[PDB]
Amino acid sequence: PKYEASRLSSLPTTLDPAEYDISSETRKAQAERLAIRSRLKREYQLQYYDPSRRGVIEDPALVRWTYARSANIYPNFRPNTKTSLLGALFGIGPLVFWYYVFKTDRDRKEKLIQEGKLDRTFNISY
Amino acid sequence: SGYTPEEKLRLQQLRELRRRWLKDQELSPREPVLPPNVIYKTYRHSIFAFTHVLIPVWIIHYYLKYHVTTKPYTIVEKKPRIFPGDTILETGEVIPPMKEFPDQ
Amino acid sequence: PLTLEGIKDRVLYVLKLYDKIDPEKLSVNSHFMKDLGLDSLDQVEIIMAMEDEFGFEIPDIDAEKLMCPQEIVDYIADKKDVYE
Amino acid sequence: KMELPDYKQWKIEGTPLETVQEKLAARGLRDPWGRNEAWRYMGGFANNVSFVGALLKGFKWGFAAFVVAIGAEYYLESQ
Amino acid sequence: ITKDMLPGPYPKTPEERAAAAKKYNMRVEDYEPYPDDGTGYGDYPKLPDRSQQERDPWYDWDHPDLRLNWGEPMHWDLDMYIRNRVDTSPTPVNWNLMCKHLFGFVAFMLFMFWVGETYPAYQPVGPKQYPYNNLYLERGGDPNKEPEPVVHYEI
Amino acid sequence: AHIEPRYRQFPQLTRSQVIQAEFFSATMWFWILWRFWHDSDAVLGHFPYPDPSQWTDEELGIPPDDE
Amino acid sequence: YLTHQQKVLRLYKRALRHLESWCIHRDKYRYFACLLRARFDEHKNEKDMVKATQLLREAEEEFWHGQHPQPYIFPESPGGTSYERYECYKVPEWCLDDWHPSEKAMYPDYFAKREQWKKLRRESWEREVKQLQEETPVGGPRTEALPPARKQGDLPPLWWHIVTRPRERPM
Amino acid sequence: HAFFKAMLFMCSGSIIHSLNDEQDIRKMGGLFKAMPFTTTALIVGSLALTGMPFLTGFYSKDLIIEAANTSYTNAWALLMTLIATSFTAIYSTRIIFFALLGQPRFPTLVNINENNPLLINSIKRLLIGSLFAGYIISNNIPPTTIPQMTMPYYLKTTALIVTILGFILALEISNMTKNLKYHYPSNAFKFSTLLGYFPTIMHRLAPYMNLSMSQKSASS
Amino acid sequence: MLKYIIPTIMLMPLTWLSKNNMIWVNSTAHSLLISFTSLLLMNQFGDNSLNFSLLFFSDSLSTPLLILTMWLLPLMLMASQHHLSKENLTRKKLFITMLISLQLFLIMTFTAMELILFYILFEATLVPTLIIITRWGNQTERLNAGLYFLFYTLAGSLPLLVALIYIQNTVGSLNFLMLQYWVQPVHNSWSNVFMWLACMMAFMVKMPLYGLHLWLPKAHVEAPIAGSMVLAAVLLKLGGYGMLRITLILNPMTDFMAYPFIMLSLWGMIMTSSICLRQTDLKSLIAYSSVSHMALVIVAILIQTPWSYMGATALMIAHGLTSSMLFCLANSNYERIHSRTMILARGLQTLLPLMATWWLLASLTNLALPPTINLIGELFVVMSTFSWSNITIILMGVNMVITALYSLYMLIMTQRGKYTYHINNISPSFTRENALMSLHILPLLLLTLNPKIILGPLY
Amino acid sequence: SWDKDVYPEPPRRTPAPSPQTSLPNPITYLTKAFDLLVDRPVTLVREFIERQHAKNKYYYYHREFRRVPDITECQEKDVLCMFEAEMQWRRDYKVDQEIVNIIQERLKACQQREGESHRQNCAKELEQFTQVVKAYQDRYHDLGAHYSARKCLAKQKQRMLAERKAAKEA
Amino acid sequence: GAHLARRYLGDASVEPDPLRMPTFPPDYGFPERKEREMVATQQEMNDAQLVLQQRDYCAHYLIRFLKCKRDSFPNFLACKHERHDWDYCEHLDYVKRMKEFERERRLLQRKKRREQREAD
Ligand SMILES: CCCCCCCCCCCCO[C@@H]1O[C@H](CO)[C@@H](O[C@H]2O[C@H](CO)[C@@H](O)[C@H](O)[C@H]2O)[C@H](O)[C@H]1O
Ligand SMILES: CCCCCCCCCCCCO[C@@H]1O[C@H](CO)[C@@H](O[C@H]2O[C@H](CO)[C@@H](O)[C@H](O)[C@H]2O)[C@H](O)[C@H]1O
Ligand SMILES: CCCCCCCCCCCCO[C@@H]1O[C@H](CO)[C@@H](O[C@H]2O[C@H](CO)[C@@H](O)[C@H](O)[C@H]2O)[C@H](O)[C@H]1O
Ligand SMILES: CCCCCCCCCCCCO[C@@H]1O[C@H](CO)[C@@H](O[C@H]2O[C@H](CO)[C@@H](O)[C@H](O)[C@H]2O)[C@H](O)[C@H]1O
Ligand SMILES: CCCCCCCCCCCCO[C@@H]1O[C@H](CO)[C@@H](O[C@H]2O[C@H](CO)[C@@H](O)[C@H](O)[C@H]2O)[C@H](O)[C@H]1O
Ligand SMILES: *C(=O)CCCCCCCCCCCCC
Repeated sequence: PKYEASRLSSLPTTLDPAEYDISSETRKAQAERLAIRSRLKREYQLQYYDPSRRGVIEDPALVRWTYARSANIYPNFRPNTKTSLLGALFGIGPLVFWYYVFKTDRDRKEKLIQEGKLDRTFNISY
Repeated sequence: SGYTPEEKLRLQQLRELRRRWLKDQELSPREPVLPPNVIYKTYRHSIFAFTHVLIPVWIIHYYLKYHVTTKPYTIVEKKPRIFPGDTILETGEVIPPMKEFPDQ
Repeated sequence: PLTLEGIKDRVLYVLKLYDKIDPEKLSVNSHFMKDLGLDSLDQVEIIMAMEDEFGFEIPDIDAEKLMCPQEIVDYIADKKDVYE
Repeated sequence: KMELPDYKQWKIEGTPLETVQEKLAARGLRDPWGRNEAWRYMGGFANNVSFVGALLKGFKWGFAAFVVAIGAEYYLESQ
Repeated sequence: ITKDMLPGPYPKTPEERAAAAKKYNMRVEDYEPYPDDGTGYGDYPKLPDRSQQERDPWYDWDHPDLRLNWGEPMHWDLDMYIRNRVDTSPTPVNWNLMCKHLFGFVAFMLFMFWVGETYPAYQPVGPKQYPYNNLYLERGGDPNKEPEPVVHYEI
Repeated sequence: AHIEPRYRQFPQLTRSQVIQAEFFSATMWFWILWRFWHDSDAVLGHFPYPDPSQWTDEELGIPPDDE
Repeated sequence: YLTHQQKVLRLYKRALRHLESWCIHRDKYRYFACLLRARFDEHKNEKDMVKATQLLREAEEEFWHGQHPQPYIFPESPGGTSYERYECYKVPEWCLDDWHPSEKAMYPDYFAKREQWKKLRRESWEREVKQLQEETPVGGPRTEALPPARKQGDLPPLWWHIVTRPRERPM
Repeated sequence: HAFFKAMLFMCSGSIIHSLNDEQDIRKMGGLFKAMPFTTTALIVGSLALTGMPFLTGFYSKDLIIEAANTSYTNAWALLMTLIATSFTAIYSTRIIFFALLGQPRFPTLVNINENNPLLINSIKRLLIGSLFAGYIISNNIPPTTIPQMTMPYYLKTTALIVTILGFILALEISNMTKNLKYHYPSNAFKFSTLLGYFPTIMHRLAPYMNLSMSQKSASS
Repeated sequence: MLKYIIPTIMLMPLTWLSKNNMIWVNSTAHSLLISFTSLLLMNQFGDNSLNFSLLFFSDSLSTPLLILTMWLLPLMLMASQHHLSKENLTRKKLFITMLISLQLFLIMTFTAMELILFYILFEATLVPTLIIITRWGNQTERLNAGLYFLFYTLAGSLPLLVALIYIQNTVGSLNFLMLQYWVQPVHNSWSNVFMWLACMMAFMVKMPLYGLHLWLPKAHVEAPIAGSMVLAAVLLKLGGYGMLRITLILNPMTDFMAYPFIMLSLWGMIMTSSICLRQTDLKSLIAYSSVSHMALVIVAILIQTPWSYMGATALMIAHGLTSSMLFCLANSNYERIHSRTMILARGLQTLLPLMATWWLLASLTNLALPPTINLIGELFVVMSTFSWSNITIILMGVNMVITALYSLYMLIMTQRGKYTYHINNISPSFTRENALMSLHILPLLLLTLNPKIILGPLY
Repeated sequence: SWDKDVYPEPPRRTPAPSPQTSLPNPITYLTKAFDLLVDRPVTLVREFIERQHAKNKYYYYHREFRRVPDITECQEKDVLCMFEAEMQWRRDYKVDQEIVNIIQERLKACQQREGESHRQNCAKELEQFTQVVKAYQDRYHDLGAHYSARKCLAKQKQRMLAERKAAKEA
Repeated sequence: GAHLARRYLGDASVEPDPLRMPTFPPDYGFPERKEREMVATQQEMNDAQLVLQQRDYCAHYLIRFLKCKRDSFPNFLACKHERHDWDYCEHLDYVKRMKEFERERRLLQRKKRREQREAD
């Protein structure tokens, strides 16, 4: 029985077919990945260990993330079929759904009260 | 798999410093420099009962007797159960006994 | 409340109860491969025995480098803030 | 500071570790960590009660006090 | 932080892709932006959709609680993938099989509760009998009216 | 401390803990035995359960088939 | 990034821990720990790497099928019941600089010794940076490894936050 | 339930403290004589929980089972309740067997010690309660219902019978773990171990869907 | 009201004629004295409101809003004086003058008898507020925040001016006491539909109603701390106060015109509560939390029941103290790390123990722990909306779950976990900051002992 | 202290102690200790306080409101008359709220006092509560937050119109 | 259980319906059937404040037990004899309900057996 990965249960590394096909090209790629991490680690450490530094080591990666999650969204938005349907279905759809649920419920309740068939015997707080 | 000679040396140097640092966390004899039988077990329990039971129950009883129970329906008790053959203190009434049972 | 000598005593105690090690040729500086003739599977078992002895885990990245008893003592003393 | 008991005293003979060494001997294998487990089968750890013995802890004295307690009850109801 | 070091629009040309990768501290071979629909991702990298729980806990992370290193590109949904929220870790049982057994167990139990409701257990007795016309007054019945008598006989 | 740790050996015990443990284990068994001597009905059954199939048709008011 | 040997040894350790979780009893675990070591030993000298990788590949699939769904975890290991338990008591050393003078006055000797450690850190920083500059290739560091002190009287570069880090049981 | 359940946690705290924050029963064992007082409290609490006659748990659990047996009720719910009563004896045996009996499975530096008077006295008071509290409470509270005391023998003794069988079945399962045979996990074993997968699925799917909507749709 | 208007005006010469180094001491001391005298407005009668003159009146609705307004000025001064330390003297006095002028406009707004007088002061508040945001905010985005704030308000407010002038022509008066007696029912016609919208939309934008709320997260993220406090605490409540008064003359048309806005609010509160779970900016999270809380107030005002009007009043007062406290808490972190990113500084309970306690108490009031007046207000709205329609309990109950999750997510993220290693400038909490937090939470919790004073006229 | 007619209480019937045990009653001794240790000192402090109050006797009064013409007698738009009628209606509304509160308090006191027999023994109180809630609902329910005498009168006239219509056709 | 198999698996037309019994007249096959006697008056159970479910044909024993309990305080081990009397009265009450079930069961069986006569 083979592992079936899902969105919320990743494929274990030990069962990854590609984790064993480590060619000279892949080993080269891994070395380059470690080179970037080491370069960033050194830049951070030279500030982190600096005895005369008091404050916050600003992280451009964190700044880019919070900026991407807000300021950069509208400039890269295009009204097309996809964004219009999601906009209409998710923004307008729930408002119409709830309007009919409440309008229908209230129309029924009003009709019962107007006929004396809704029991409000002790109802004097509203 | 084993430490390289350069890794061995760095770990050795850091190890010396770390142990000196931990030794420096020990407090000296004068630190901190602070600015300027059965019967004694009855006392603490006696004073504790006085300040945590007697005084609070004096306050509550005064509060309940002279403020809460002077207002309608603030303390409402379920009326006492009355069984056959009982005597009422208020009136002196005597509740009759139940009928004679069949034998069982 | 561990001490440097207490750690060494117990690390050597465990190794003296391992059948693949001559308890007389065992010193704190013996290299599990060059001096005692063990292999890398034996090394894994020795590390696992140390984790059971002291009740904590040594990650594989660190574990694979401990090749003599003294390095095990140094590793354990470091993680447990033992300075005497 | 701490005196470790002498290591030579830890032997697998007389313990279920000896049984395992015999099962592995049949196949040609050996258990090299056996002596490192011996302490768990020796000394004050050698004999432990069974599950029924655990439930029956204190039954001997509870039963003794029961007989005296009911023996006294019969004596009183006799008078 | 200068504007050249901030997220930009979707990269159209290979030079832009190489420039975007540099800004995000990635290999140009590892850099892949989100699909250029009108959703507003721009050139922000699309990283693996993995929880931070999946990262190596023995590595000396700059941020150990997050398991993040300083300067590495953060996942778009990092705040959803912190160790307090969504875990994507591999599971000993396949996700699809896990859903079948949980749903199947629940469905079976619900069915059997309907069955046990349609065929209740009970004892072989008649109804409990109460005096005074089934306690008509005690149960609050109107004193001024009269219940039809409820009579109980001996047996 | 008053109880020193041991290496690979059974722990040091005090008399107080052994005696107190035994006394309360014995109290549990005395109590069960004493309670079961007086209140076995609470375990075995307070009242007899009748056999309905052995009640006569007279006492149940069952008329004969020709009535 | 892990070699073949590293992968095989990590699988052996992981499989023994899950095996011990299944067995529980020490005598039973010893029996099956030896049987498991025999299986790894049966192919120890395999030379055709293609064959060995297939053996490792299959062994990982066998491990996944037979793993304990709730293996034993050392209490302080990641995922253990005491993991990160004492982090709320770990306070960084720089917090002491903000103590009120009357708080420092309670530990005159501790704070005199602390002042010497800060002097050592200050006097050593520029040499630490210089050593890293002249030992790092032009492109930059390619690994995270750091060097030792070379000259006598020097300290290993970037030592402060390793040496002065909080104790594992800080209270 | 408040008496013996509180005692059970304190007994487990006593063991956990003695084994340096170890909480896995697979790393316990051999504590029956090393921790005699915690052992005694753990046995009394386990018996009270499973409804041993005349301990504190017997004065509620056995009436509840008798009332359920003779009530006009869902038949499936009644069976589930009775089976869970048998399981109560199984998991109670699981704690006693793996924690107290057999040979020690904990680390070599022995620091077992339960001689602090605060530990002993606090457990002692709850032990006395776990023996007598139920009897004392049942004999003082006024009656508010009509208890159902007439029933067939097999409805009267059902609680004791299924509990005993649970103990017998549990012992066989536990002693089988000592055989030199290596078993592979069934689906039932994994379902029980992983809590029916309810946390695994719900605690991943529901947060994911809700948190994805929060950013993708509502916010963006 | 002259006993409050005139001393408020005198704060301006006081600030300008003070010694250079005593502007904060003097303005803070005397604004606290003015706040003390505001308690004299509690002389309320069961039947009649307190009608001072032809211009000004105070009833049980405007009284708690006045006392909150006069309480906030000293708190704002304390909150502002640290980030303004390097500002030159004349520009400090100008900043304080804008705060005083805002208080002057606000107390006159909440007590104006005539709706057109209310409109003018209602609109005058834009000027000092806009100036405070765009002149003393820190970031480039403050200029855009000022514009969004300005034109969202005027887009709805200018139609309100036309409607009010039309009403005075038709009825003959905009005096609120007169309107209580001369009010006539509103009949169904397209003319009255747009009269209804012109009368309500200006207030909906200020609440803000869901869909017209985009200006608010901009304005907070850019405003200085004092701007955020008065914006959250008082200026939002201009809209709620506006509807509570103007709905008198819109019946029975509100029976059906409310439906689109109840739907936007009922759904909006869930949408904006969910949004809080994924916010990365701490100030933006608190801003979105206000939108969700004010959605209840809009629903309460629109369904027009005695219980909903009492809940709306208590909610407006309670949210004023809670939300302003949360901005002050977030600002205190900002003064150390100079960033609003929530995930930047973590585990702060380890470093600032007492401040973490203020964080806990502000969170518990935000999620409406009983018996805080936050819970009292929300519960009264829940009770009244259930009578409006039973199904609303599903939406109201779900929003309670989400509110707890984001209230405690904010607490857990910033206070708990491990501290950030490289942030080494977290200096101990100043006495000023601790006093600022206590002057929010202590009156908030003390009101639980006597809730009637913040329940409004329907009590 | 309070009017017993407004807040009625049935006569109290306490049974006399009728022990059938030889053991002492722990409550009786505790009762005696409470009266000695708690009741007597508390009573002395109160008696001293009552002495000081007796020296400084002064009075307050229950405000009396003369009746004024109600909304039905007010000409349309005559604010001067509508204002006094409206203020009177608002005062009466507050009073009627408290009348309902008194009846509910009677009902709740009866339920607790009568114990397990409350269902049969509180019929009179439940009836009075039912009738007063009906009258209060007729007057004041559904008026809305912006209620007034004018709206209350409109509600009544609608009810009178319906009752006339039903009566006529019947 | 036994009766449940007969109704749910066997013939349900000759088993009592627990929710509709009795279905035959109380005097059917029972000439001159006496009435159940009630020893406790309505007013006595009202003052004893018995729970309504406890106001049955055994209430006089419950009242006697309740009085003893109050009068024997603090001796909570007294009134065992009174408790047994109430328990026993309840047992007979239950047996009477068991006879009602069996009477109905035999009448239903007789009816079917008779309705075979009228078509055989
Ligand atoms: C006292 C307890 C009372 C309640 C007991 C409830 C038990 C009810 C269990 C219902 C769940 C059964 O769920 C069922 O499990 C089996 C076992 O894998 C699955 O079986 C399937 O999956 C497995 C594994 O992938 C494959 O062999 C194959 O595809 C197929 O057999 C079914 O797809 C699933 O529907
Ligand atoms: C109304 C009465 C209420 C109940 C009263 C019950 C009183 C019972 C008092 C029991 C006191 C027993 O005291 C204890 O008994 C056990 C019996 O195993 C002894 O234990 C003895 O056997 C065990 C092994 O079986 C070992 O510890 C050892 O061999 C020996 O000590 C203890 O050394 C003794 O200290
Ligand atoms: C016929 C109609 C004319 C109406 C004129 C009424 C006001 C006349 C005021 C005359 C006095 C003005 O006073 C002049 O200005 C200010 C305010 O006092 C003083 O200097 C000021 O310094 C600082 C503020 O900068 C403050 O401490 C304080 O306001 C004051 O000391 C000058 O030293 C003084 O020369
Ligand atoms: C919450 C605390 C607020 C603190 C406010 C601080 C400012 C206090 C302002 C005090 C104003 C007092 O104002 C003045 O008081 C005196 C009492 O001596 C009143 O004196 C009058 O009161 C009433 C009036 O009906 C009558 O008894 C009588 O005519 C006279 O005693 C005056 O009518 C009033 O003009
Ligand atoms: C967020 C957006 C909110 C949008 C809210 C939209 C609300 C819509 C309200 C619809 C009701 C408008 O008011 C309604 O208009 C119609 C005309 O069409 C009027 O109709 C009037 O003229 C027509 C002639 O065609 C006559 O037949 C009718 O007798 C007369 O009433 C009604 O008098 C009135 O009931
Ligand atoms: C006889 O006296 C009745 C006792 C009740 C026995 C319970 C039988 C449980 C059977 C399982 C239920 C399955 C759903 C139809």
